[PDB]
Amino acid sequence: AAVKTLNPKAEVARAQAALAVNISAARGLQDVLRTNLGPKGTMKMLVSGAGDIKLTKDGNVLLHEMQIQHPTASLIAKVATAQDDITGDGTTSNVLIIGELLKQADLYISEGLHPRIITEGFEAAKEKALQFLEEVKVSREMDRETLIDVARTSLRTKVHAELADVLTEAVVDSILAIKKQDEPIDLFMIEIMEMKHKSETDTSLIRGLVLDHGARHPDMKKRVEDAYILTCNVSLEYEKTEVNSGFFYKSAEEREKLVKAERKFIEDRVKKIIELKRKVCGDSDKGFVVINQKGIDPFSLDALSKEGIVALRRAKRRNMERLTLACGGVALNSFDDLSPDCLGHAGLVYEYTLGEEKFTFIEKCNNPRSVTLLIKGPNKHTLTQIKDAVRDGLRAVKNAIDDGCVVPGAGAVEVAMAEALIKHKPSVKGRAQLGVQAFADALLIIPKVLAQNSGFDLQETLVKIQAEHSESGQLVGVDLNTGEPMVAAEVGVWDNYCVKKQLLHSCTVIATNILLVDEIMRAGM
Amino acid sequence: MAAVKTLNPKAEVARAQAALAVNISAARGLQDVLRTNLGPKGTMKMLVSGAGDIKLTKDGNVLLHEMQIQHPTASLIAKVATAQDDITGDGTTSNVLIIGELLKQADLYISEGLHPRIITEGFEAAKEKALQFLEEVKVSREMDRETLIDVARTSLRTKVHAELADVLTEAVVDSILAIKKQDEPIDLFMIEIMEMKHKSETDTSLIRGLV
Amino acid sequence: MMPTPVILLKEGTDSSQGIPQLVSNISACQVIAEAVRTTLGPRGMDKLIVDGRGKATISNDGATILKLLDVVHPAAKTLVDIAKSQDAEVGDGTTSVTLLAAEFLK
Amino acid sequence: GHRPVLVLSQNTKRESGRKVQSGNINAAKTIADIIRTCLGPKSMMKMLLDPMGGIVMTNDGNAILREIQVQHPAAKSMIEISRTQDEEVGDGTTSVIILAGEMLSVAEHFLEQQMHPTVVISAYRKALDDMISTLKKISIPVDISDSDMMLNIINSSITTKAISRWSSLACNIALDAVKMVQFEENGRKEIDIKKYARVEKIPGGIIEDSCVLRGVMINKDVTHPRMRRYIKNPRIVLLDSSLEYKKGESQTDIEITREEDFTRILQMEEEYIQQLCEDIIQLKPDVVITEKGISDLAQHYLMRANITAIRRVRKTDNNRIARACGARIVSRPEELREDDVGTGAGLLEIKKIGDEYFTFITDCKDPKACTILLRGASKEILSEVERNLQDAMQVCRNVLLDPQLVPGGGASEMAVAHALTEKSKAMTGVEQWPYRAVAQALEVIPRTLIQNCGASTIRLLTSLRAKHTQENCETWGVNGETGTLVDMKELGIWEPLAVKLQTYKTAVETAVLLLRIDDIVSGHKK
Amino acid sequence: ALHVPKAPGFAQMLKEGAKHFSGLEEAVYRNIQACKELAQTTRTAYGPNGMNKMVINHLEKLFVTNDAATILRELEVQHPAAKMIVMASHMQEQEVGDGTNFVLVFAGALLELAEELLRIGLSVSEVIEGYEIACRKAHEILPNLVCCSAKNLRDIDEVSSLLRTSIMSKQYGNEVFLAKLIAQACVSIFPDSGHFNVDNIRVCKILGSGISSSSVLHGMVFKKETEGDVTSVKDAKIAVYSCPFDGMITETKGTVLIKTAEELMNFSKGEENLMDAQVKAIADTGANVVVTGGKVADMALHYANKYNIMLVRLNSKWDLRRLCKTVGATALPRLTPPVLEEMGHCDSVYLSEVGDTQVVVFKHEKEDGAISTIVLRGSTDNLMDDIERAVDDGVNTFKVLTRDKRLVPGGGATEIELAKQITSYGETCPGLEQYAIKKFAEAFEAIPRALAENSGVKANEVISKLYAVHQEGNKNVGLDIEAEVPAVKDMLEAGILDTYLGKYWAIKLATNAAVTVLRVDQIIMAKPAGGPKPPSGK
Amino acid sequence: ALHVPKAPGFAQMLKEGAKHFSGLEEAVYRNIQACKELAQTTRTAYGPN
Ligand SMILES: Nc1ncnc2c1ncn2[C@@H]1O[C@H](COP(=O)(O)OP(=O)(O)O)[C@@H](O)[C@H]1O
Ligand SMILES: Nc1ncnc2c1ncn2[C@@H]1O[C@H](COP(=O)(O)OP(=O)(O)O)[C@@H](O)[C@H]1O
Ligand SMILES: Nc1ncnc2c1ncn2[C@@H]1O[C@H](COP(=O)(O)OP(=O)(O)O)[C@@H](O)[C@H]1O
Ligand SMILES: [Mg+2]
Ligand SMILES: [Mg+2]
Ligand SMILES: [Mg+2]
Ligand SMILES: [Mg+2]
Ligand SMILES: [Mg+2]
Repeated sequence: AAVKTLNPKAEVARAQAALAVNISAARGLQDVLRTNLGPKGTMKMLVSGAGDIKLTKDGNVLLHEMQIQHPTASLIAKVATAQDDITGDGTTSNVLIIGELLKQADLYISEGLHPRIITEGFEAAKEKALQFLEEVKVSREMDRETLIDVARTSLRTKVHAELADVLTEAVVDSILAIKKQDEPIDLFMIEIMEMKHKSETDTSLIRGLVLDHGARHPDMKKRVEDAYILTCNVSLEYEKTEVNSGFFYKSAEEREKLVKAERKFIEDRVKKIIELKRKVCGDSDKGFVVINQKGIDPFSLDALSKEGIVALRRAKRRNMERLTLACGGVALNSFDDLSPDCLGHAGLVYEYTLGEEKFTFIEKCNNPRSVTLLIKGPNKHTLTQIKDAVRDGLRAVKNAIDDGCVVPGAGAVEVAMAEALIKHKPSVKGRAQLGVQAFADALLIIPKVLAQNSGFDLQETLVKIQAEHSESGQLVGVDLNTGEPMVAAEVGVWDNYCVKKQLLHSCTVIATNILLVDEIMRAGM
Repeated sequence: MAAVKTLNPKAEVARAQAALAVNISAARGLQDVLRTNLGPKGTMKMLVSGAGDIKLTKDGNVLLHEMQIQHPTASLIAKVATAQDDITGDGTTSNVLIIGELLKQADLYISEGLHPRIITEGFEAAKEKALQFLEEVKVSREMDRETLIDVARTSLRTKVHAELADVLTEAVVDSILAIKKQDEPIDLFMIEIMEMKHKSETDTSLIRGLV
Repeated sequence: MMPTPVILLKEGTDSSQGIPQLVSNISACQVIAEAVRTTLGPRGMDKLIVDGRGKATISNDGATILKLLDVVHPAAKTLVDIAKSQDAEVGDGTTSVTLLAAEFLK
Repeated sequence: GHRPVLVLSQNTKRESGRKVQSGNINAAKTIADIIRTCLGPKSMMKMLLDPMGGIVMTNDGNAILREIQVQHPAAKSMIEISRTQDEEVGDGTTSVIILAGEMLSVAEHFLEQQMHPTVVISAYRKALDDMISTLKKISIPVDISDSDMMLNIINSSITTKAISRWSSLACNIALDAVKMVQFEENGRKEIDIKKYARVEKIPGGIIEDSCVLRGVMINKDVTHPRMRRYIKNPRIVLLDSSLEYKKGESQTDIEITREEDFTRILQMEEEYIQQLCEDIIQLKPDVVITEKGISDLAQHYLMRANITAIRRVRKTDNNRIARACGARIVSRPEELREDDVGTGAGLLEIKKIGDEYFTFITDCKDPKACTILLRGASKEILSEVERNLQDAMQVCRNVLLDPQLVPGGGASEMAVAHALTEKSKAMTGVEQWPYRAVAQALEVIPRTLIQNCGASTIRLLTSLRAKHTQENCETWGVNGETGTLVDMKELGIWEPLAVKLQTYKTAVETAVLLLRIDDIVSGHKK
Repeated sequence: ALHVPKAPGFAQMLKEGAKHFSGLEEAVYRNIQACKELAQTTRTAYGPNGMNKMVINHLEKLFVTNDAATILRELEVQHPAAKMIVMASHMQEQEVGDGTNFVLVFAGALLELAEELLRIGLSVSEVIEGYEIACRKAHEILPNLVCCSAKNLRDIDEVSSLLRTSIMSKQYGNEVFLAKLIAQACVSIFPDSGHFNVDNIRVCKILGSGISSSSVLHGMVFKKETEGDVTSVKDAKIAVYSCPFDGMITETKGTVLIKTAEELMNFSKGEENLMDAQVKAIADTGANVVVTGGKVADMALHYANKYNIMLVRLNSKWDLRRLCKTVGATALPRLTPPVLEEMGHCDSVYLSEVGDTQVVVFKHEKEDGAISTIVLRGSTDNLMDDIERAVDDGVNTFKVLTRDKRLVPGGGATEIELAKQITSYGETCPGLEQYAIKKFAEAFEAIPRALAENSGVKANEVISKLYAVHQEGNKNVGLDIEAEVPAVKDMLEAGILDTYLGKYWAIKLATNAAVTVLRVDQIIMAKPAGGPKPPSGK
Repeated sequence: ALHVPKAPGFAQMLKEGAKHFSGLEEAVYRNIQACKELAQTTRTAYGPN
């Protein structure tokens, strides 16, 4: 080998060896990730080096948590990572389609066919499939029912059915709460907080915020009914001079005077807060809650607690925006000009204690544009799994809202695209018809894997579904209970249009790029 | 993990689809090696032993024996090819190619969840039908000198180049016709093959006697 | 016993269960008591214990002798603990508690 | 005792003679053979494993060459010339290596024939001069005002890459970026795509969504949530100095002996921040971008005037913004003027892509800097697309600087080879043989194109040479796809004259340099 | 023909140290076996006749106890399925405080019966569905089995009788005395407001006199000694300070600038006079006990001794807050004298020695206050730790009783009744899930079987008698540990009772853990790393 | 993504110490080079000189 001739300690795989290595890696990934597809898939349990336990079903999480050191596996992992980052779904389908595309290409490549013709056929088939996907999508006004159906089709695949049913309501309600008219949805306005005391079905939606910290002074009220919210980012603790001043005195009395006078700067701001609290509410019915992004020294805590003010310190940076949107106040970086107009309102604030941790609830807001989901469960891995599931559901609902089109699921669109590609195949000149056929067969993997995971056999279920679609023309998928063809649109099995488009584009691009690779080199040492 | 590994900790086990993958990979590797041998246009391989001996060859059996392989399925295929060479004397590369292609085609359907037993049943039925067709298609002809020369050509032209095969055809046909007795089995032990290292490769010939 | 590909407890964990464990515990308690048997009564004898550094301690008190004995047997340390308890609460009888406990177990 | 005595230090190896020349030429040949198959529109791709753990799926010759480690110094020289060709013109990296390998291959024949290398070098230099003359002769002019011709040139430059599937979009992006970057101040023409044509790769989406913005995009977000995220016609002020209260350069110590001095010092810190912010506000801007931190009090004072602020920005991004919106970076806000205020940006929008916030200053009128937003399958695909876009932009700038074009697909190689062969017939000395040898060695480009196309090399090369022996056949090459001879006047494959000249010069001078070498010495430490 | 190579694909791509288990036999059966092994390991400690276990952790710290949660915590469990079951047990401990051994035993029995169900042919999904249905049926049935209510939480006798059963399993020899102690301690706490705090009960372990000498104190005990001359106060007027008992200093930088001889000669005298004035001002409020969380200055201590002020220093801020709650004072940030509302009062504060340990006692006389302390005697540190664990269990039982005042019969009666009812329900359920429902019902037998095995009698005879008595109608009849032969008796009359919340949460958590273990089909274990713990645990 | 595995098939089944050269560049050109080197070593002793 030439590369070995220059660098003796270099590993090279040339031409057919390179193709075999790539196809083997893709096939191994495909056989591992086959069982993830569908709600009837099998949970995978993942133990890290430190012994942490991870139960999950996501394709991306699984790929990240497998102990693999393969280049093609790394490329597919990057593709799935991009898929998850943008759309949040389809990673398992991504890996399955990439592997099946590579296998179908190899079927014809082993017969002496050059991969370039296969890639050209793949390009033509991808264009035709994209046209068909544009043709087949269903434009619907996204009411609550359709969003609930989409969230179910995601969560049921990602989590237990009953927990999925709870998470559907939670996710859809949160999304509808934070969404404004014709304005892009900011998912940062939904806080996903984890508590580890109750059961997994106790996860719910709070129309407000939950903070993982509470008041640091024991005398502060644990529960205030009607509260004014003061969201601020002003330090209330002692701060050094930037110029390294230090003090000089000649007697104990002078030292006492300097000690008393050195707190005046902080005391002025505490006095401003206290004066505003006195002005806004002169009775004990109303309450005052101070949430500060900066720390508060014990002296200011005592001064505030003497005035019946609940003060939370060291809040999260994003919590400033979340409180501003939910409570309705104004986040202040200084107290130079503070007015009652900048105060938010909360209909109930209380502190909940859980072991060593301490939590604060802010609910009963007027019209909260930012809400929080309280993930509850008995185990850490349960919380992680629920967090991944709710992330997937939020992404799916946001994608469905973004474009008013939704695509029927259960593999119906895959079968329809396969038949359309087969019909279009004669229109393709040259030997690219083989590539088009390979692309169609690769697209047919989703119903195959769904039927295989559901317990039925691939051939009979696939031919039944294909015959039904051909004779009727409807979009018929896979019934995971009976195995018979079924109209996914009528039963509520929906899939994101953007997810399908990204799947087609990314899978075709990565498969074409891998097919044309004829040499793997490691000569950087 | 496996029961055998539990009983014998330092044991190697391949179960379920792993065994099929291993066997099919070995068969496909052997087939890929031996593709370039079939036909008179097949490439010629040179094999160097440990002591440094040079051996140019194109036979399937010779290549299999002098090829550095330590695989079980390869061992089974080598044994089958050895028996094929021992009895009939020809058709060793075709044996490996057909075995590998059979296994690959079977895998093509097994990967869709099909049990291998169905594929084996289909293989047996197809073998019966193919044997019937072979019985139908064979050409029963009185073996004169021309037919024997044609068969010797069809073998040696694949084994060696053109002129050498032309010489060897006459040599082997004349030798067989000389030793053959009517309505008696041919005793190939009566053709002593002697090696001399003093002339060109086309100087080999048949002597109506003994050396 | 079977290899159990993934073992339950940490490798090297040592366990003992049943009557033999209790009998071994009793024997260890007897061994501990034997170290302070002779230091009881007007005709008692002193004990000399040398630490790692080389300093020697000559004592007749049972609690001191037991403390100087770096006992690591979990059942035997109970006698040392009760000797310390008797020394703390009362101050005399540190040998008697160990002798009585060992004799009860025997 | 009595350790051995010797002249040179230990581990000081030395080789000399014909062995050294043979080794050098073999190393060059092997380097050429490493990337021989990565030439032409039908070139296969390669996968390079970065020792850091990354993967480089690339077709660019220089990208492949610079990712490998070699021990033979001749291979190091080959890598260096590949890098030189990449930096000088942008493309042609995998052609110059092949040309140099072929030239050394045909020189080895004469070095084995009792010919001193100096004669070969003289013949090579004469051949290079005549190659340059012939290339300048068969060139054709191009009017840069024609958009279609420029797009065709860029396409012909990118047909050999992985971006040829989206060639129209890639050509439009490259041409727009190069034209937008073009600038001239104080009577000095300048096309600086390295600093002002920024390529930003964001994985995901589809490659058809990639475009070139009339502005600058950065991975930034507003410091405070209440700050505006959408402004129609912003007035931009750029700063490269902190809006905080920092210590002075000279050592300074305060001595507090009075009660009210501590609070007075803190109040003066606040007042200094307020004065700085008021100096900013006096120009009435809409957004403020700083390369250094902005204090929270400064954020509040700016927000009081309804001003958006981006906290920390790299120097290069700030320079790009200044070019795009016509601003001027200033350090002391008390000296801020109306001229430094950046007007010209037509929209500032801070939208969310995936899970990250990105700031857009697009919709500028007459911007001198741009960002090329690339969206694709994954990081490696985007990296390859960026490499192809870099090649396209380099070719576009080469054409804009030099509007001369020469036929591609080996037509130029065959024409120059035929011209050199015709000229050599007048030569009578011993120098003619290496002259003709390098002349026909120049034919390695069409041979490599034919080999990669899969067609038969010998008969196609013979027919192409016979065609080039005719009179008006200087533009006859080979199809990289169909493997047939075709006139390039009708195929449309043309490459910049500067690229071809640089490739030929680099190949010939590399051959000269490697032929000037004998008596390799190694082992001495620094 | 000598070696079996790794199959192409995932097997070859796996890392050097990783492990991949997939399928029924390779993963699910192994997980079930590990969980059953852990359950059997902890099994022998169940019930009043449970046997203590000596556990030595990695730091050679010795634990002897029959508490399942403590044993699991001190055991270096490595099988991740057993880790999940242990985490379920720990969650049960945190949520309720008792029933961890019940959780472990139920999970083990459920997984064993799940394994046999898988062997006979049932799929994993059917087993999971049947277990969930049976768990729902059990939760529906459970409220009907409530026999009696707490009906009073301010009575010493009734609370002691209620808590007696919870602390019979631990320290079976002497549970009446401990029940009385914990009842008194919990009744001093739990004021008119229904809220009850577990942390308001403090446990002090002073070695020397045997656990029979323990007592409950309506106050706080600190294992230290006073820093001043005064060692006893009869009308304590404690003034609690969080700042160090010294003249406060500037936080920026202190530098005594001296420019004349007069300032140098008068600085120390002025500082002394200021300290004396501050101490006298503090003492003039009537305060006679001063508690500080910081260091005590020598001059401040001298002037406190001059004015007869008792000094106690509490380094821990938790103890300072607890003392503030106990007395009723507010931790003053500065050294200013306390106004009358924020000055705590205690009926008696004195320095005393218990055994050989010097303690400071903040003692009340009324049977009230925010915090009550249980001083524990004994002859061994391990014995006092076990008694502390028993007290913790009793306190959690009282807290549960405050949360819900419903009880179920103990001694295995509830488990037998639940098993009978669930079996009857499953006998009327057509479909494949009847096997899973029946197995879930049978899994309840592990509790009375464990009780019988630990008590030394034949489990089968006990279970047969329990079925006979429950079938004839008696629902409150359970195992009788006070017999040498298999015998049963009514548990309601005998007073053995269990909290409804404990059984409810234990059943729910055990079922959830078993189902979660069953749901796992593939395991991918990374190469173990022998790191010195993650930084999160510190 | 730091190690190139051996291709499935004959590449993996090859013995530990064996070598396999196939194709034009790996076999024919190398053999021609070796023969050229041998001829080069013997060349200088040809003829009376
Ligand atoms: N209830 C259902 N019945 C039939 N098919 C379903 C049902 N739910 C989901 N599917 C199909 O199964 C697939 C689920 O794949 P999933 O596990 O979500 O992979 P990914 O997470 O990579 O998208 C979807 O493509 C959908 O078409
Ligand atoms: N469609 C085509 N048909 C024939 N030759 C082509 C075609 N496109 C490009 N070429 C030739 O291929 C060469 C470009 O190959 P490329 O991979 O870019 O190598 P380099 O990076 O060294 O330029 C040019 O010299 C051009 O003449
Ligand atoms: N006097 C008794 N007679 C019979 N059984 C009892 C008696 N006291 C308690 N039990 C039983 O012992 C069980 C308590 O076991 P225990 O060791 O406390 O485990 P856990 O701590 O996990 O609850 C209860 O289920 C109860 O039925
Ligand atoms: Mg999904
Ligand atoms: Mg033959
Ligand atoms: Mg004595
Ligand atoms: Mg190029
Ligand atoms: Mg208990």
